[PDB]
This record gives sequence, structure tokens and C-alpha cells, in this order.
Amino acid sequence: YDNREIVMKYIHYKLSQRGYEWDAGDDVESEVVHLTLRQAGDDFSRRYRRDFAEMSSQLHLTPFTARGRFATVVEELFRDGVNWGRIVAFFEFGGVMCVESVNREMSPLVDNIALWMTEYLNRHLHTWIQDNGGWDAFVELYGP
Ligand SMILES: CC(C)c1ccccc1[C@@H]1CCCN1C1CC2(CCN(c3ccc(C(=O)NS(=O)(=O)c4ccc(NC[C@H]5CC[C@](C)(O)CC5)c([N+](=O)[O-])c4)c(Oc4cnc5[nH]ccc5c4)c3)CC2)C1
Repeated sequence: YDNREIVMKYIHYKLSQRGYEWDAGDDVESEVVHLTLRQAGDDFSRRYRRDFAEMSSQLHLTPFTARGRFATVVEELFRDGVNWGRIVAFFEFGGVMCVESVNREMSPLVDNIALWMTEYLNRHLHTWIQDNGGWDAFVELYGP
């Protein structure tokens, strides 16, 4: 299980739900992890549909401030610590930011966001993940 593949494939899925293409992701084109994450993120987005509708209009993305927007949101999200729900929330947020970046003619940001997600995965969330039994724990809990 490779965190960059998990990130790439999740963003590819979010972009495809809006009919948007992505070059960095055709390249990479463990499957149970991606399915479970797809399903979990979709459910999270139905549960929080009205809040996501508001967050999409209030991201205020620009090429020079999107990094700080990402960091602000993600640090607030993990303020109480880490759990599976908040990791899915993190993926869904990154998905919404990539969608809005293409939607607002800032397509290049998608490659930056995949970086920051990957980075944040490996630096600040990977320990908790191993220590709670890895991604097969997640597939154990919410899989098909
Ligand atoms: C737009 C906004 C909402 C937002 C989004 C992203 C970032 C920030 C924000 C905003 C910015 C300002 C405030 N901020 C919000 C405050 C905030 C509210 C949300 N909150 C959190 C934090 C943890 C949980 C939480 O319950 N954890 S859990 O017990 O580990 C857990 C429980 C259930 C699942 N899956 C169930 C599974 C799905 C697939 C099925 C259907 O096939 C089978 C069943 C998972 N799981 O990982 O899949 C983990 C949560 O509730 C759910 C309820 N059901 C969910 N289903 C998928 C994820 C998920 C999370 C909300 C975190 C804090 C975020």
C-alpha cells in the first residue's frame, strides 16, 4: 500500500465524477483500499452535502494562496487528533479542492494538491495509520 497511489487514484476518481481529465493519474492506471476509500468518501460527502456546498463557494482559490488554504483547513481538521472519519474527510477535502481548481481554470493546482496530500499523509498521518492496523483495518471496518 503506497500513499501516493492512494492519493493519485482518489483524486482521479473525484475528477472523473465531474467528467474532468487528469494526466498525472492515467499513468498509475490494494484495489480494495481504493474501492473502500471511494465508497467512504462518497458517503461522507452525502452526509455533509450542504456543508460541502458552502465550502466549495468559500475556498477562494488562487495560485499563490491555495497552499495556505489547504494547510489551514487540514490543520484545523486534525486538531483533536486522528481517526478514520477524519482521514476520509481529508481525502474528500482534497478532492473538492482539485475539482474547484479545474472548475476555476486553475488546473495546474491539481498536481500541487496531490503533492501536499501525499506529503501530509507521509509526515503527519502515516504513523497513526500503522499504529491502528493499517489500511486493511479500514477495509475491515467499512469495505464491501
Ligand atoms: C465541508 C466540511 C464537512 C468539512 C469537510 C472536510 C474538512 C473540513 C470540513 C469542515 C471545515 C470546518 C469544519 N469542518 C468539519 C468539522 C468536521 C465534521 C466531520 N467530522 C467527522 C469526523 C469523524 C467522523 C466519524 O464518524 N469518524 S469514524 O467514527 O472514524 C467513521 C465512521 C464511519 C465511517 N464510514 C461508514 C461507512 C461508509 C461507507 C458505507 C456507507 O458503505 C458503509 C459505512 C468512517 N470511515 O472512515 O469510513 C469513519 C465523522 O462522521 C462520519 C460519519 N459517516 C462517515 N462515513 C464516512 C466517513 C464518515 C464520517 C465526521 C470531522 C470534523 C469537518
